[PDB]
Amino acid sequence: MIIYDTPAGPYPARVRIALAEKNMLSSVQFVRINLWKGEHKKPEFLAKNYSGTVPVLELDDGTLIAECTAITEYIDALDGTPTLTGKTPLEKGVIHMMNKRAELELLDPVSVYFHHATPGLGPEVELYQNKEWGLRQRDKALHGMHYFDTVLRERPYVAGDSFSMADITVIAGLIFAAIVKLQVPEECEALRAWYKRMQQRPSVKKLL
Amino acid sequence: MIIYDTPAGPYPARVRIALAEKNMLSSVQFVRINLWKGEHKKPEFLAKNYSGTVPVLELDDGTLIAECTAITEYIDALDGTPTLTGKTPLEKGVIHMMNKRAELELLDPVSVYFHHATPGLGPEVELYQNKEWGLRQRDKALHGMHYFDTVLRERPYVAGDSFSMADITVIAGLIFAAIVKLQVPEECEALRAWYKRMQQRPSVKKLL
Repeated sequence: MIIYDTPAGPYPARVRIALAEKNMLSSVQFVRINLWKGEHKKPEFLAKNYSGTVPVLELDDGTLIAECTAITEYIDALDGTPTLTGKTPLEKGVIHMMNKRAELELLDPVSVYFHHATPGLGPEVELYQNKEWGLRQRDKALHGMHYFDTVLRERPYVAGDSFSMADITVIAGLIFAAIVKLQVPEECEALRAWYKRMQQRPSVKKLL
Repeated sequence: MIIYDTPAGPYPARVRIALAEKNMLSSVQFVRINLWKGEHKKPEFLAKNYSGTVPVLELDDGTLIAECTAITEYIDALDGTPTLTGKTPLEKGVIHMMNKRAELELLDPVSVYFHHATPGLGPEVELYQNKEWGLRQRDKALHGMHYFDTVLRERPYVAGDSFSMADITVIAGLIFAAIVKLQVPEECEALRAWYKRMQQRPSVKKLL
């Protein structure tokens, strides 16, 4: 298997962490995509991924699977024993809800804030920027932190009693927040305590 | 099972279609959420779904599962024989990629265009609107139509040889496009031919 990404990318982080959680890092050849050069917006890469994002998984027969959720679902199912995406109908439902909610309410908004209300990847890459939209997305992310704090006051991991894809998405959200210096509020003690734990997992600790 | 939605909502459409595809419509009690009154943004509903969107599934024991992808994953897994979300690791990977891409490149942008660059649900509901962002999302949706036309020139359904969750997402995208009169370009003949087929499926034909 081939992964096209950048090592320090918060979105690439979601797949690299899941790969380590599945003991599959060695089954993967990583190919560097040069985000600082806008390689993700050039025709060669767009042929790999219309949406122009990393990471992208390339299977041995040439098959391309893009998007963090799709890649995680693929690799989790490989060994026939899913540990990140859910065994029962309930687990799949709850993990996907929380995973989607982490994307919508924390990760994507931080990303939008990065690309639109800061210099982001620079003026040659960031050809259109909408500051005001970017800034509202920042506030959305902050509210997301408070939401995830209320979850983690009741459950030890984002989707309940076990670690899942959804924890990885929140982890990537906090990694991106740190990049743009969007501070987790002091009062979000459960989110802070959970993150401190997450920071100790081998899959995460390695990546960081 | 209980579904909280509005019958004519394109997002509710994704779950209602999947329910019909699974022969489960009768297992469901639908409760009307009054979008025109901003009921989705009031505290009672927000307690059901922080993100403030329909549909939401309520299980008999009170469990709440929100978000179209999560609900579809739950109901598809119920009878133990998944027909919408994939059996093999490849199928799950490809269906989730195309499903996410339909959200990102077609459905969500149409929705953003609706709520931000038209009157949407009205001034009392649409408290903040960013026209310019809404209009760029319209163009993004149009490009999405051209992307999905290129897919459907090579495969009979969005994720390949069989109908999936990803076709339902594109269907909901085209339903929403029709609501805001965003025209599918004449030249998108494969997208048009596929939709015309989709329009004949019992699950869809019923809904419409």
